Amino acid sequence: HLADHVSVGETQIPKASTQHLLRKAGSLSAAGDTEVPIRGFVHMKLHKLVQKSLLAMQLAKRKTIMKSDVKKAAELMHLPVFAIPTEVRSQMKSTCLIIPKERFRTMAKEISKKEGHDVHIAEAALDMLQVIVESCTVRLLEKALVITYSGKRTRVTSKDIETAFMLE
Amino acid sequence: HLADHVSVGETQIPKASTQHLLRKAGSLSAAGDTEVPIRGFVHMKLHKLVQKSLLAMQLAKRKTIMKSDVKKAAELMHLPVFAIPTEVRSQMKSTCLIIPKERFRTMAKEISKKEGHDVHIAEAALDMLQVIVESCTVRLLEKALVITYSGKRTRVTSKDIETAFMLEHGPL
Amino acid sequence: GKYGLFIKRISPKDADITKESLETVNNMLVFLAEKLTKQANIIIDQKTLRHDAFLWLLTDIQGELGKHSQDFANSVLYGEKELVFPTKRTENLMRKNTCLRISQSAVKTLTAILEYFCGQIMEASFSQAKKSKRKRIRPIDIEAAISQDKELHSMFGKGVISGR
Amino acid sequence: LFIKRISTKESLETVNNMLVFLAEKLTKQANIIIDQKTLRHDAFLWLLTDIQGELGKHSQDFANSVLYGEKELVFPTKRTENLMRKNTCLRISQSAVKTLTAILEYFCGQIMEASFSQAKKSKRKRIRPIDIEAAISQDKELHSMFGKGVI
DNA sequence: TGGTCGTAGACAGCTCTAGCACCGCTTAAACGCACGTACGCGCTGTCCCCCGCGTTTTAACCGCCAAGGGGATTACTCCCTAGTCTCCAGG
DNA sequence: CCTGGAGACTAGGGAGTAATCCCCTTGGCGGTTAAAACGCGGGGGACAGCGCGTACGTGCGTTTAAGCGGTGCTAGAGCTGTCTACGACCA
Repeated sequence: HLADHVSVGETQIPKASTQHLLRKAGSLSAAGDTEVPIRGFVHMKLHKLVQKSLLAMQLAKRKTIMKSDVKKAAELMHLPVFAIPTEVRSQMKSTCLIIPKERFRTMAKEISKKEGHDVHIAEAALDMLQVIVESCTVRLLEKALVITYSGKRTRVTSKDIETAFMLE
Repeated sequence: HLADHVSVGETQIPKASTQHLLRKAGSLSAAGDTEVPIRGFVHMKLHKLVQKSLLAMQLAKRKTIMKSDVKKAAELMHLPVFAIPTEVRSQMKSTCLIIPKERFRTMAKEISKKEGHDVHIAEAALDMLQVIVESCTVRLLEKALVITYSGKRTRVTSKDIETAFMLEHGPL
Repeated sequence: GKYGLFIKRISPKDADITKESLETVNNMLVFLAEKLTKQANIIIDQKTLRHDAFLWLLTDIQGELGKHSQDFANSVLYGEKELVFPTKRTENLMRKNTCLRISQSAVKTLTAILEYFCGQIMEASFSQAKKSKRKRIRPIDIEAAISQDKELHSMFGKGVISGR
Repeated sequence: LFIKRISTKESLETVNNMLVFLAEKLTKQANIIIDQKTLRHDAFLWLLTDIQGELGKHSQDFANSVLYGEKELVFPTKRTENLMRKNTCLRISQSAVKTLTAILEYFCGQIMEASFSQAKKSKRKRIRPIDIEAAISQDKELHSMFGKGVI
């Protein structure tokens, strides 16, 4: 269960992000407890990605993550990234980042410190992490949504979300 | 959907074989129409695999497939395998395989004929084919059983396995 | 692998394209080429690659679109049609993903299939834009368009695109 | 072929196949992750430092012990050389082959003991495919590592 | 075990630029609180279609058995391609 | 005015081709048996239907923290010349 994965001490994703994500996935409205499983999921995914990123880091002995690092991390997991560094209708057209940005730099710094490598990070890697994490989470929510329809129910539930994740 | 995949005029898997497969999945009971979706699913997987194997055979300027062609196709599906040719609860220990051998050979011959290739098949290629197909079908059936339990129900219906297929793959 | 000029050249459907979209489609095509050539490497049993191998590798692709593609390949190889992408850059990216021997005919076939998929992607984008009127093809015109067609998504899908 | 010496022809074939598959996959991962022209044992060492649990810690500790010391190293270096050279057009060194031999023999030991435990749970003194199937399914981390395959 | 041979990835030194940390401001969203209700839960009372059982055709399978056919092997030829070259005309 | 690319050849090494004998498949025939298919209460899971409170959709105020730069800065990511040191290829 993802319930044990979330802990106390690290930074908190605001709930409004959760309802916005559910609206993006097409759901009607969120339940009173759905925040914890989704926050755990996003935290664990970012943990895995940043860990593989540090794996790439240790190879070149550098101390800043470049777009090459994040793209290698994405591809070794077999994810074809296409981004480049260079009431549902109310947000269907909108494709901006739905999460505040400073929160994830704070998360990245904290997880890197927890691993034990205070390392500077560039914005392009942040954008790549943004897109990959949003894609994964919207996929998972869509899976849960079709499951909860399949149960002849018009609502989402923590049981639904965790069984959807397990179904992978 | 999946039911449309089957058509009148071709051989089919025995119904009792389907029932044994569902029991091997651990399901205590099933609906009366469960045979059709799994028949379609196994036919589709066999069709794709045999087409890919035929392509591999054609590449080598060959006239009859070997285990090498099948293993190359298997690596092609990004699906590893470690095989080399060289009441209900008291049943999972059984390793004996379900679908009869000659039925599967007839299926292969028909699906090759529909491709216009009277190509001989070696038994090692068979072994690989039925083992991989039973693996995929049992995995799909287990996922279906899980999603049925999640529905706070105790049996399985055709809509259930349809949903299971919809989740695992993408559209259509 | 910067094919943007050739994209505009092979795109007669004006509708001035966002600079980002050229990079997106460039990544799209280069990923297609990489996956399909790793495919060709894993399927072959002989040291020298052959054009007919690529032909068959595209032949199994579901639908009459594969036969259209191979017809275009025959046309460009000998029938009536020419190519616009450079051969040399394609050969370089070819060598970057194999340790085998490759002839020019395979290069011609690969350039043809790149022509073909570029044509379909640009026309689908323009059709989706026309469904949404206005002009100036945007990123949104890719998603829910690749998702619009059943076969494209059924064979490409997966790949993460900007937002969703 | 030497797994029997480490310790049922079919089970030996299965263990050899799964070992060579793991070696091939790890070599592919190492080749694709590195950016410099040649690879060192440190690359595989870091590849070890991602397996959650104390088992990965023992894996890396034993790799380090083999590098500093000798342990057993009964595996043919030439066979390993053939295995990665068949699927790599890059540069290698002997430290890497020693490390990969150590890690593969460690995995062989783990799977052997898991099979023995599973067989003893079923009251059987022989090696059979159903026992290794039950063992590989039972362990969580091995199932996560080997779930992609089938046998 | 030793010769050498090579080339190449650490190493050091420079540099300039891009993250970084803080400042500050401002204002827009997160959240907490009220209210009123839609629905998932919960229960109930009938329903009909799998599910064990039983009996009763049949054709899968195995074993043999002849047979043949094309496939792994060997031997032979050749021409196609990388692969160096080269200098030179188009860009 | 460059530069990469349009020819040139050119040989070898793989690509293409022919023969062959036997192993491995392939088709067929037969015995029968294990299995596959056809009824049967029933009863138990499913479902139509009734009832609710409570979790939650929507609305309102407020802050406080997130974003937009603004700026000084530095550190540390690249760029560029050694060398010795560690594989490779040989005895």
